[PDB]
Amino acid sequence: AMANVLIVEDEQAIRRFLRTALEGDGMRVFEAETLQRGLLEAATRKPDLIILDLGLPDGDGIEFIRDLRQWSAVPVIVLSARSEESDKIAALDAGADDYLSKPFGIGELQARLRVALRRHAPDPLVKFSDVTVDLAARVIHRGEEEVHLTPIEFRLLAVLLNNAGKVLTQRQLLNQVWGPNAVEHSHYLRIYMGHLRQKLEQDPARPRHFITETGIGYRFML
Amino acid sequence: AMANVLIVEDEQAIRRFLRTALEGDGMRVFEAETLQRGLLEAATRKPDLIILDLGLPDGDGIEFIRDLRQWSAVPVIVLSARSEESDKIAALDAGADDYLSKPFGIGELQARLRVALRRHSATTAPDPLVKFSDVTVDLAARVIHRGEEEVHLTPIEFRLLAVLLNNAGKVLTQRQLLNQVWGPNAVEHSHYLRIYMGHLRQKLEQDPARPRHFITETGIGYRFML
DNA sequence: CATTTTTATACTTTTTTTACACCC
DNA sequence: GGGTGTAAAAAAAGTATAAAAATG
Repeated sequence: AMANVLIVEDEQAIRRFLRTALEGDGMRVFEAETLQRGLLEAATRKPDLIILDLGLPDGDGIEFIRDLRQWSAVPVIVLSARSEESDKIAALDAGADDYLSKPFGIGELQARLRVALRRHAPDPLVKFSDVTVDLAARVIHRGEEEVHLTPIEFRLLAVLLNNAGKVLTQRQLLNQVWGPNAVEHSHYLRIYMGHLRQKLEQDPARPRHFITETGIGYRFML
Repeated sequence: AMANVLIVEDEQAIRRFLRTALEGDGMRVFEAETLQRGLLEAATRKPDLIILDLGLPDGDGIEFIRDLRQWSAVPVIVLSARSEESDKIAALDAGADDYLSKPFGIGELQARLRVALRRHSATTAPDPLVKFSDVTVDLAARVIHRGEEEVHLTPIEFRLLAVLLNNAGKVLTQRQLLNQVWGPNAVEHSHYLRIYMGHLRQKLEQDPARPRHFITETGIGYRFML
């Protein structure tokens, strides 16, 4: 039916204008003013498309794109005040699908929106032990009943699974789960790795899928 | 592992530019000088991506896109010297996946190519392995195998093995490698190297007493083979 | 209230130290 | 005998888990 579009934008005027324009084209519109709320709404609302303004202060748009790409393949169209090539390349390599420099023609945006939308196999499941993981749907089934992970736990699991077979350093896991401002706190990582092992391993005391690489970091297997 | 990009372009300057851009980050280039030739090769050569210049004189590029879209869903990125948005909208509605207007940089072009290609051509190619005897080493994944089984190395052992692997055949002095494994403060502690090379030897060699890959250069340092 | 962060303590791995055999 | 290879300790660094305090 109607396409669900999530708009992460801090400027009120642009939010209203875009809401008018996109609702006029027959799309259900959701907005977020911050990146964290935008990620939250991305998880809960499951939009078919995300418009993201890089001019958001509270965090980093690239960080948003990466965090989102840890589990979601939803098309992301970025709008920006800058038109510097380095920013385009960075955003696109982070996982963005398109880039527009402000100001732009609304018709062009509608066009690229249609292009992004019309590009749409079931979700890849990761199976190990008796656990079934669906990253795209953010659901995990141990055995046959759903097991609940907290936001940090799920992000950690997503990072580990996306790098299946490869060991990740504590710096990497911390940077990708908590962020750049908390890379000295390896104990966070120990604790939450503990949570994951507790919830998912058949024997939390002796892991067979969430392996400790002593002195380095951690690694998911199978 | 190569991406087959077909460029539809007649002007030699832009074609040169596109060739340097495409060969820039490891791709293969098919060329077509007319729209008809473009369709023909689009079918016969099965490109992973088509870069199409709308500046082509032989006909309408948008109708090229419409004709192509009747039997192919290959990504097409459209180039243009104009920037009138109606042309953009027409091209995108026609079936194009992206639209670049002058002036386009080589970097942004390459980036957008990567974007258009990572939808289908993304299959996660296995990490490159370093092999000798029945030992397998994945530097990226930080995992070592010996036979079917997995061999665990401690961090220092791994740093050492990595440095040795990077310098296969070359003779390393104890000083310059102590400066690379431990650091610039244990440069005289040449006893650590002995016991730890002993660890690499008994962990990896078939006969740890008679090393085939971890050879010692008495007086100067060590040297790794294979 | 669920969740994250701080706090405290038992535990395991790795590094360094220190020891005794080697060998042309 | 200077330079080199196994083995075992003592020392240092790193890890697991619980549980209370803080966050919003």
